[PDB]
Amino acid sequence: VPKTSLGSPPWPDIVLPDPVEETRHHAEVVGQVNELIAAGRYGRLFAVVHFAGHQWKVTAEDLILIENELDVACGERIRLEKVLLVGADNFTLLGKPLLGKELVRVEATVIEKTESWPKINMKFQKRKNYQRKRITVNPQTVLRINSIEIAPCLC
Amino acid sequence: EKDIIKMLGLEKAHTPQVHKNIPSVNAKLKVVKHLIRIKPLKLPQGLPTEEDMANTCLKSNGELVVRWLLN
Amino acid sequence: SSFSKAPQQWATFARVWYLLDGKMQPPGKLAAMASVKLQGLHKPVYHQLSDCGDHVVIM
Amino acid sequence: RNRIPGRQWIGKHRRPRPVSAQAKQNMIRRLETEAENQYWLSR
Amino acid sequence: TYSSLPDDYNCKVELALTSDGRTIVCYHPSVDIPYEHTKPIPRPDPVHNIEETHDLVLKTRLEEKGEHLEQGPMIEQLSKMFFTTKHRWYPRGQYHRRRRKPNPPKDR
Amino acid sequence: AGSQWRLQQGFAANPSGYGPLTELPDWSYADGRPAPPMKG
Amino acid sequence: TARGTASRFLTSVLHNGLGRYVQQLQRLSFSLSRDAPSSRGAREFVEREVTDFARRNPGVVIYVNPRPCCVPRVVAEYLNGAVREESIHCKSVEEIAALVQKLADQSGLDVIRIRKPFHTDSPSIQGQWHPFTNKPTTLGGLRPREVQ
Amino acid sequence: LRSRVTDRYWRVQEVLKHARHFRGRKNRCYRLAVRAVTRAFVKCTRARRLKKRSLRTLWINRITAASQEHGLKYPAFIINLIKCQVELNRKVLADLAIYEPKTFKSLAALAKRRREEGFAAALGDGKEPDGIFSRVVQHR
Amino acid sequence: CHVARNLAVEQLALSAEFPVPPPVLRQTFFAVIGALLQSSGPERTALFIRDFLITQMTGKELFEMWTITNPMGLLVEELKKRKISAPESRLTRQSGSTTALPVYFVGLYCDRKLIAEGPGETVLVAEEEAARVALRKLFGFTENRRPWDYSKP
Ligand SMILES: [Mg+2]
Ligand SMILES: [Mg+2]
Ligand SMILES: [Mg+2]
Ligand SMILES: [Mg+2]
Repeated sequence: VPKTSLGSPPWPDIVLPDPVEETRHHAEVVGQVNELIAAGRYGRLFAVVHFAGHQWKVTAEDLILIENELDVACGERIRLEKVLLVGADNFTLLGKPLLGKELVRVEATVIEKTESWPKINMKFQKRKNYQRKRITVNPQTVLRINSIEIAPCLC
Repeated sequence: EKDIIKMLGLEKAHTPQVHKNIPSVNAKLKVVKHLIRIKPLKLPQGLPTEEDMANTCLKSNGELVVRWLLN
Repeated sequence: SSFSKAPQQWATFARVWYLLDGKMQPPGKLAAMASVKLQGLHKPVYHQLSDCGDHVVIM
Repeated sequence: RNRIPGRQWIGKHRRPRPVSAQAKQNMIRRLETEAENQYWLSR
Repeated sequence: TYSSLPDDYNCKVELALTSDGRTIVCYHPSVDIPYEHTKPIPRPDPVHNIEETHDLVLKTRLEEKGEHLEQGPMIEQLSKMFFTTKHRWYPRGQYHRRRRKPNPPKDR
Repeated sequence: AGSQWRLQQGFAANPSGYGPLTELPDWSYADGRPAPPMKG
Repeated sequence: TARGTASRFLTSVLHNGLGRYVQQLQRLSFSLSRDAPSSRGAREFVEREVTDFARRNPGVVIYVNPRPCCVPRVVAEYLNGAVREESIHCKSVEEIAALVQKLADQSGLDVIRIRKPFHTDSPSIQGQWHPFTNKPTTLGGLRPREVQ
Repeated sequence: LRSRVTDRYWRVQEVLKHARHFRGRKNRCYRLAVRAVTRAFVKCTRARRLKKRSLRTLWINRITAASQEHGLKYPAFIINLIKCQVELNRKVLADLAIYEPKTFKSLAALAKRRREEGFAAALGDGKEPDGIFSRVVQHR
Repeated sequence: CHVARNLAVEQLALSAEFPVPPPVLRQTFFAVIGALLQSSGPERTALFIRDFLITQMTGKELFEMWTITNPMGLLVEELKKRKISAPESRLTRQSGSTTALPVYFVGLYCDRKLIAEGPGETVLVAEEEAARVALRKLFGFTENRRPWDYSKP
């Protein structure tokens, strides 16, 4: 076997773990994370959550602004279930592409139903005397996210 | 070609439309065949009944799933 | 992870000196990474309105 | 120094702008799509 | 002991899959810089302005350092010291300093 | 991106297209009664 | 225009809604007339909906003033100290009810451009990026060309 | 019946209230103000359209920076994160990249593992080996 | 005074000199607290205090109200109470020493183990910040700490 600059591919050779040993190692890591989530050694959780067509990185005690009107009264508390990601300093749970409803419960109180600042939309075309000016006032909803809770069920 | 695309119900782009396999439709699709994509409609669960009209789904490989997101 | 505001900002926007050897090297492939490190396009905190940018010493 | 006579994309002498491989693969993809279409229009 | 990325920096990442199949978990604690990869604190403290004759004059000699320099030499000195161009350090007009916001918004 | 891989795996080209991220109702009440549905 | 007007961050004052929700609207004062035809919607709003609005919201104070005025107004004052004028001149009763509900559901801050659609305190969970958070250490902490 | 406009002060003031911050005679002269306010509003709408593209380009630059910091390219990182059925947009991916170094390192490790798994499955030339991260999860 | 002003205690307060001088405003607010104490149970007043005063530290860190000036010495005393003998400052990471913007990272080592690391412009400021990080991790005030429990028991 001669040594040629293109005879060997120009990337290092990759080796892979055996599937059954990967399964046992995955079970061990899942059991360790389950032991941690049962002992409650997590400090403060963050979560990437899908809501109203957008994805937000959301930590507890915080605020989000939603650009569309919701049919929820002020001061009502609601639960989000589309949590794509949850995590803390030691661990991180990914969804495929979503997490289970029995895994994580995340909860927000509606603060404010308001209207946006008046936005200006004007189109002008040159030397054809076309000007259109309009004012957009968008209903908005300010939400305060309160708690991120993880149940210790995990397979 | 504009007129045939109009009468085939293909005004909005990237939206599927179901049509017959008959030569009358096929002649128009032959005329505008360079502007469109044609797939067969596959029915793995068969034709939907009147109880399941609202619960159908159209998977983009070309199939009509009768029961979508049960329970 | 728990720092005060001014040293946290100083650590985030710290300027870094890089070293680069130019012996038997093409100037374009040298200048690609030299341009990247002079932008600070290797920083996830990069913004064009910020003063982020790192020093590069080429020998 | 060197000029295109007249407008670039009109005249007897035009810009010598060549074909690209991205345009080539786009053309083969469009041909494969229409070949599938004219197969499905056959029977 | 397998990892796609090296564990020399940041977190010691351990990836895993839930046996049901819809969840990817990962355990990532910090890696700490050990004692051997560090250097001791540089200790520098020397007072050469102290005089045996008069310490009250010696302390004033340490406060006797002052210098005045013109605008242009000051700008090139600042540019050489701070690794910026000379065009930033020149002042600005009344119209530019008046349109600066007196109370800018602040977050956090 | 990666619409082609989703096309071989059977998903839509767009992740917004008919996925479990899409037909689930993104909010619900904390006590557990269902939310009113989406106009879209 | 963002460069023309002022801007504020997204802020909830007194950290509202965190421990409990407090309706930050304090009072409404309607100034209307019994005689003017432009005060018709205000008069019908006073006849039907004001008592039911008072039952639904026990935390607000509603004053009604029939005075010889031409333009009917409503003034809303909040817990923040903010005062907001609104003209209820020549509107239908459902328009008046929608306007009062929109004033009730607001927090009371100044309606200008919001810089960012989120607010967070302590966003630096599990660290923050600095240029040394991913660079491995050299044995002895050595510089690339420093010899020991 | 002679009729004249009396509120012309408010007519010119509704234009001049948007032009107080201009330079030159455009903040005072009404003839020059109207053309300046019109172009300002048109540029406001067009830059509002371009704001999403500019912020998306900024997010792609930030993800490219924080992924090349781990030695993995941006397109490989994106497609191998999608191949694990993790659908995080580039805004929140840049957000994890800035504020979340261990989690972004875990995501880059997942993308590198998926890339090596896909390369191994390509060089295998067989359907029988299916990897631990190459399995496809259906909806339930 | 900020809580009382935003709750408009000054609007309901009866006093001369309208801006309600801040000891008088504090007196009126704690009079409202005492009125709530004689009105309802002590647990209700505890919930009100938790709702309207503990919510004021959101985003705040320990050392801008504690204002200690010697973190090194107090860390030594706290390590003596925890029975760890001596911390050692070691320069871990640095970028620039002759430039106008020096950056130093100083770590704290007890029995050759890393407990804290801090940034600074100067080595002394980085050492003080490392002591602040060590004291914060010892006392449990961190960025990583548990958020406050706002619930109904
Ligand atoms: Mg020509
Ligand atoms: Mg020409
Ligand atoms: Mg629509
Ligand atoms: Mg759009």
